[PDB]
Amino acid sequence: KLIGHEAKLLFLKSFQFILKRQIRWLITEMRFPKEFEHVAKIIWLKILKTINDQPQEELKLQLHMTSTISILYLASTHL
RNA sequence: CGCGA
DNA sequence: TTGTCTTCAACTGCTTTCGCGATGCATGCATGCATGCATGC
Repeated sequence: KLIGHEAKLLFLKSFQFILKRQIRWLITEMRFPKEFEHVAKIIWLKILKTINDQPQEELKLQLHMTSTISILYLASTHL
């Protein structure tokens, strides 16, 4: 039934999806700027590209909820 | 062994 | 000693025409709750 060994993709897709879900709720409900999004695509882009420049079935991934919040804060603070 | 002459 | 018709008595066959109409016992999957094992971060 469920994917094997390269559900790394679905993992990063529920993760990415859940993040964008949170941004929808913070521009909408917390009256953030539209710019935040592009700031966030950049930071999560940077680290997505870094885990996909260390991507291997010998996998060492640690995307936690803490990572979501961490890139929101990270991006907010640049802004 | 139940239904019809 | 012996012949056999004598007698009672153990087996054994059928019955007016058509339509409407298996039991028990072992094996294992099923259900549910609680420990363990595998995936991921």
